Amino acid sequence: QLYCDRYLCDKVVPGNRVTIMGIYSIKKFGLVGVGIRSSYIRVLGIQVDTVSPQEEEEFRRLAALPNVYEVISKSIAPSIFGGTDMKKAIACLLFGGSRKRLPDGLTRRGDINLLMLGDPGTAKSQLLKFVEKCSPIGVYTSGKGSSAAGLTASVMRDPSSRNFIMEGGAMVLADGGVVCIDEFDKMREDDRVAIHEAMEQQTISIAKAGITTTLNSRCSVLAAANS
Amino acid sequence: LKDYALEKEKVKKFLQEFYQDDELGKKQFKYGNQLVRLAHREQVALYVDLDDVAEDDPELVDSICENARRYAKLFADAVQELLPQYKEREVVNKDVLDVYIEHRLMMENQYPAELMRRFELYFQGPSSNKPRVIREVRADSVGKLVTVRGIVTRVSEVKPKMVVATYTCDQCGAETYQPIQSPTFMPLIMCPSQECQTNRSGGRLYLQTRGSRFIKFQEMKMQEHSDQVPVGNIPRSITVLVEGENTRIAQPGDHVSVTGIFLPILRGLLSETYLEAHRIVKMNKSEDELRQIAEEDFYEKLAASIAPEIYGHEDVKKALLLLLVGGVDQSPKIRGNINICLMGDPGVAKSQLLSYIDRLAPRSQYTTGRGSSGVGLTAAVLELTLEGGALVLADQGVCCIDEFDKMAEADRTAIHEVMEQQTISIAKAGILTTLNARCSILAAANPPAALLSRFDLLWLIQDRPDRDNDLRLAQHITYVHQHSRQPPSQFEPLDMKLMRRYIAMCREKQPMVPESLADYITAAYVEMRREAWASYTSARTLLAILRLSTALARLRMVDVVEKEDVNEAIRLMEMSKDSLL
Amino acid sequence: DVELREAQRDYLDFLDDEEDQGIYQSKVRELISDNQYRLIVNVNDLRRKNEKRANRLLNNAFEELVAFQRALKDFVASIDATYAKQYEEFYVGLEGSFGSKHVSPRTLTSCFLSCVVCVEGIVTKCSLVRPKVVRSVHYCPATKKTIERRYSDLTSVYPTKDEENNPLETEYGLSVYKDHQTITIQEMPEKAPAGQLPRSVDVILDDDLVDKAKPGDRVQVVGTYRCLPGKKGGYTSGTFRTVLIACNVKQMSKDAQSAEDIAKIKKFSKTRSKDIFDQLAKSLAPSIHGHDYVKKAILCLLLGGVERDLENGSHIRGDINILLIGDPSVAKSQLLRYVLCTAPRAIPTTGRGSSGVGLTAAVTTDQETGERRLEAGAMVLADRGVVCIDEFDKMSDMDRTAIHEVMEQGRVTIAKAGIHARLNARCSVLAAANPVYGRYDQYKTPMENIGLQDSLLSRFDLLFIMLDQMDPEQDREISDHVLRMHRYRAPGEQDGDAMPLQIYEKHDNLLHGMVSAAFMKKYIHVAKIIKPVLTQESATYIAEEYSRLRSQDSMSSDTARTSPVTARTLETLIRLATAHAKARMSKTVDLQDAEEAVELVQYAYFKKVL
DNA sequence: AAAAAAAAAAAAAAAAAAAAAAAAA
DNA sequence: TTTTTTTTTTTTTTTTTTTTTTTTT
Ligand SMILES: Nc1ncnc2c1ncn2[C@@H]1O[C@H](COP(=O)(O)OP(=O)(O)O)[C@@H](O)[C@H]1O
Ligand SMILES: Nc1ncnc2c1ncn2[C@@H]1O[C@H](COP(=O)(O)OP(=O)(O)O)[C@@H](O)[C@H]1O
Ligand SMILES: Nc1ncnc2c1ncn2[C@@H]1O[C@H](COP(=O)(O)OP(=O)(O)O)[C@@H](O)[C@H]1O
Ligand SMILES: [Mg+2]
Ligand SMILES: [Mg+2]
Ligand SMILES: [Mg+2]
Ligand SMILES: [Zn+2]
Repeated sequence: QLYCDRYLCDKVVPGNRVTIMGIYSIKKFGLVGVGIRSSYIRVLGIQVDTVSPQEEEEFRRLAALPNVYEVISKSIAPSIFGGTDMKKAIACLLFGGSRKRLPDGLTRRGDINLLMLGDPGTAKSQLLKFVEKCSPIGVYTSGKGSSAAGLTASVMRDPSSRNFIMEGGAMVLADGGVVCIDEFDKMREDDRVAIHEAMEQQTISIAKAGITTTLNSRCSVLAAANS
Repeated sequence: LKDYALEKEKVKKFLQEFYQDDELGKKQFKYGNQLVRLAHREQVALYVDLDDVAEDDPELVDSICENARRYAKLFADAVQELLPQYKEREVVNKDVLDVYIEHRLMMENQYPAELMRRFELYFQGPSSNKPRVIREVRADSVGKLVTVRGIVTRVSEVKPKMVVATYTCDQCGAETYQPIQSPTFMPLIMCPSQECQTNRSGGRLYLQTRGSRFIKFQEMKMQEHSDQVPVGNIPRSITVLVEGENTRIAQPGDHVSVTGIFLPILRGLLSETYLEAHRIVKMNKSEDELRQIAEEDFYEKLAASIAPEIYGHEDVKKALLLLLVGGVDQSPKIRGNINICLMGDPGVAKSQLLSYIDRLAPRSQYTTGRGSSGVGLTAAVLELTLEGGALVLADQGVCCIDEFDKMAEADRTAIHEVMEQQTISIAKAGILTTLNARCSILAAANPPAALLSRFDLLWLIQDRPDRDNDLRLAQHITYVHQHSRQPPSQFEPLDMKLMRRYIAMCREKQPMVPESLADYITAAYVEMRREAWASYTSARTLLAILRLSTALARLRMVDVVEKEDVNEAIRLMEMSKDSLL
Repeated sequence: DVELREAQRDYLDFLDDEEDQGIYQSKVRELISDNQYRLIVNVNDLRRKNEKRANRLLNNAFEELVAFQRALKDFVASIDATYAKQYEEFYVGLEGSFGSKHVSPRTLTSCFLSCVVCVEGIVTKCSLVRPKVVRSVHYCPATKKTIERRYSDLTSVYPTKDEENNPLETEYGLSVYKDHQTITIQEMPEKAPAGQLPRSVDVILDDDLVDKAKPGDRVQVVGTYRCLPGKKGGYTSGTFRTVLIACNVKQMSKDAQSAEDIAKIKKFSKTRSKDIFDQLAKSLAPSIHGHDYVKKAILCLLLGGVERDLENGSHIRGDINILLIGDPSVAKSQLLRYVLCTAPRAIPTTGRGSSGVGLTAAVTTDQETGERRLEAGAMVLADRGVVCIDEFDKMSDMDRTAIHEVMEQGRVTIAKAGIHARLNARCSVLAAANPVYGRYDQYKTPMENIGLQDSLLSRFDLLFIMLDQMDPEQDREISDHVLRMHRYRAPGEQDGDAMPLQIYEKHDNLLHGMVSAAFMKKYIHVAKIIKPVLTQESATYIAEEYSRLRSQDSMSSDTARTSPVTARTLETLIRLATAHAKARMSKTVDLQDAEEAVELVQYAYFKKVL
């Protein structure tokens, strides 16, 4: 049990891989196990395991290159052979368009959605893995979500605490980034409808017995599939 | 600043010298007679109608409504002081507690007043006091006399609440008395009898229920009418603690206006609230000349008065009229209810008639589709008590079921029992009972032997297009939107309040089927048998004839059914079946 | 106390607003005239007039608020002592721009204790309202003595025996209570990080605020953040329980609700009393192109007809239900999104994102009192509002049949064995649909292009088929509109950067090659209150039109009904006519409204089959 | 279209950890 | 007066049943 303090609170969130330097201490509360005092760590130092102006100018000069598009195209899946057009398209998807909100308030999504149908021999799941490893914010998942990590967000009310717990699927977690859906043709009906709404509006609308809400899922979908 | 001896004098003056001419221009000293009846133990509740007080003392009524419990106690004590000078004879010892009271008085540190009252008093809210919505009854009205309207959602069972506990000592023989105001009380362990105090004895005294005082007690939760809930909110529920002669007056689902006191129960000093009921009135459908009733066309007039804004459907309304009246139960046990199912195409005003019956029938429930399903119809276990569903709340009433076809399969099975057995046999895990649901089912659905064989009448409605028929309906509907009142006709339709009395007046008129009509009815029945055979008619159809024929007999208020009713009853069968074809 | 006296003097001087624009003097006149005893003060005014006072108020909320309230009571006494004597205390609410205090329950750290905080959050808990006593009065029958005891706000002993042990009977009526409630507010799921659980905070509401916010509503609470103590005890843990003692609760739905604007509306209505409806409808969704009839119909949904309540308590809905079946990419979802953005109390939803008890209301057990409690569902929340149901077809049929009652009579009847209720749901449903087979087969009747049964199609008063016809001229026009929209950039505010994660508007050439959304909102809101009455000639015209519509002759060969024509259709006409009347502030449904609604219905109810 | 199997809701029961009050000496 | 054992309350979890939903013939 870790105990944080003034500025150590909320420096970590559950799931982080952390290194803690603290004071091994027991509770001191007005004093078959006899004389056992539950022990805890007094957190003093936290390290969570896993842009400078020079880099900004580096990016500026990188963009200015006449063949910046070519170097980016050949710089995404060098190990994978061929498919130059597909690599160019994936670069375009990574950079995405521009989100537009008209004066009336309507929004035009600026995130590109790409699909790849092919025989199971081509390196397309490898391509999705690279994309999720390269996009600033990115998540890999299968058609039926992932392992104990749903695809789309869900809302449930804690019967005891009666809160509105939002269990985030791949879409909401990947907000502002990329979701790489392998086996995109094997979704479940609820998820099929959810993505149907999300890919266009960029929002997942969920209304449960407790409340209605519209989670913001501004994710670029990169889907792989077989015939 | 606010004396109470003067208040006692004023209330005694009011009670002694107030009068009215209610009974045929006869000044009769309204409350003097009530006091006399109280002194003779022939009346237990004295309702002090504050309208009477305001007639001659507005400031006293203002103070009473501005402070409730104090003036309730003052009126109780004033009635107690007035009782001795109004008693005229000797009571016959109505109950055991009166015998105990007399023995205590004869054997007579004082007897608490509440131990010797045997008479309750309650205020009827002044007419000037508009009834207040439950949601708006807040801290500013704590202890005031407020009247609130609602729907009784759940009323607990009558139980004995002790007002004055009576203990007897094992040494001195004297009685110890303890008034009760808190929900819980500390029983006295030693006797404070002056004899034992002088003797310095153990004084361990034992509580006696023989001498103690018990009062009826019931707890209910009442909701807000759907018409008064805020736009984005849900109805709010308030607790009411009825006692004495205010118990067994309201059942679940009863629309009730209750005038009581908004008092908190002590638990900063945060405190819950409730209403201490003083006057309970059943409103609207729950509410509790002859020349027109004797008319030949009176049968048509009630029919034409059922949802007048619904044009046409002359025959259907006449059939629903019988459902409200219902047949007559015979116990040689055959039910006397009538079940009518309105099946038709969309937008033929099926639901409106179903909704209209709900606002007219005395006891009714309108459940739509799967919104109120499962335990919504039958009962459930909720100490663990048993709460009934729409059927139970609709027992001996009319349960208006809409979209019966799209109902849960289990619910349809439950109804099957009700429309034949008029009971609900549950053998679930936590439930094992046999409810009583003698309710008439009015089903609405859209397009069946599984359903035809059960309902006595299966009326089929088809709005087949027609140039002139549609035009008349459009004139009718557009008129309603233009004036909010059904189009004028030769006769003014009867108001719902008036209709309920008429229908109720016809219920307690059990008629009899003469031997003379047996040959006619048997002759009629056999023909009905062949038509379905030639072209479903079973023994049920004959019963449907008898129940319908009796229903007409009640409308004419003749204790003997006549051949005209059979013809009219069959005529409805003809149209009902002809609707299918 | 020199400091407290200075604070009160400064606050009173501020409230003494006659030399200045007279805003807060007018506000005090308002609060006294309408009989309320709480004032709302914009913090921006304090910052503009006295930065020291504003900073002190925000950083030390309790004593500063006490001084401000005392100054308020003194000022109201000066303006009127009769009213000021009625109320023991005059309270204050705050609002405006809270620089660093404006936070969420997540960001609410202990650093803000004893400060003023303007939090925004989703209400999770609303406890029952309880009367908390503040002043008790006890009467002794024996001694004839009435004793008053005060109870200061220490957020305890209740006398029962007189000095010589004479029982005291509390005087409930003469006792003074203030209604009090506790709510639990939560950070909006939209702004909460997607990973961790929601973070919440308590709020304590005194009188004038006990029921200002209902469960499941997005609210803004301005108040003081302090620590609660434990009960009396020799030992204590350094832990403290913190709550937000609210000084003001506001609904974030500012869209839910000046003489200049009213005059503008009046002049706009009177100028051209013929084509205001068309001008509005054309301006309804500027970003979208085409679909004039659909935009007209939606404009009727926003206005809605008029509800009729007969003498028998009968109900005839005055709201308009619209269905839009469309081929892919025809802007139906965009129109739903616009309706959400504009129409007040516009509840969104999707096909399978709201199953059964979620779409409509529900019933559960409190689980604490063991008492049954209702649950405001997706649509009961949308009372007197719009419900935008996208992907309508994919809904399970059970959900669909769970909407007929609310769609038709606008009330949801839910009853379990313990409890029963008929919640008010007077909402207009706007549904979007993708016809069976994905795309619309024009060589098939609209009946078989729609998998919905006849009854539900009857429920919807208007059913619009929006085909993806590619007529090269029409495609050119649509592409021009779209590309012009995609090129638009905000005026001046933007210069080539990216988006972070008046009666008539100015005429841009990139958006026009219309009326302001705010002006349209105001005009629609004011018009919605009008209650026109059908005219005799209009009634006859509508009756004849309905008679022909039912008649077979009204449909030629190879043209099929998009939905059955029944009694509801007639009402639709009226409602639509009524709607068209409200657009013109008519107060009387003349013939023009009737014939416009008639042509709209005729266009909607018949489709040509190739 | 209807039945069989699965999943989720919901309600009741248990653990339990900690703070406060009443009874005992 | 001061301790102590109980009392509660306040969360949380767990288990059974029922009901609701999904898949197959
Ligand atoms: N063009 C290619 N260049 C490099 N490796 C390839 C190429 N095509 C296939 N592979 C290899 O073949 C394997 C199959 O690729 P994978 O993406 O798993 O196929 P799928 O997406 O159908 O599952 C991968 O491990 C990949 O390394
Ligand atoms: N015969 C009729 N007379 C008057 N109004 C009618 C008639 N038939 C239908 N209506 C109108 O149609 C509307 C909806 O009717 P509804 O009861 O929902 O039809 P159903 O339930 O049979 O589908 C109601 O507002 C009602 O006024
Ligand atoms: N007639 C039109 N005018 C303007 N934009 C259009 C039109 N038709 C399609 N669009 C564009 O195409 C996109 C499709 O919108 P959407 O309604 O979400 O798809 P669908 O109609 O299949 O639900 C929108 O972003 C919209 O900008
Ligand atoms: Mg693969
Ligand atoms: Mg119906
Ligand atoms: Mg869409
Ligand atoms: Zn004794």
